[PDB]
Amino acid sequence: MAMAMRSTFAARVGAKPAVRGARPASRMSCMA
Repeated sequence: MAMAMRSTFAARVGAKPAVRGARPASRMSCMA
């Protein structure tokens, strides 16, 4: 659902979330 895009965006503001946050599984769910 749109939550996937919300989350991808809310990561890509910083990028970090999706590389450093999602180092191991320490994120949530997302489009990417």
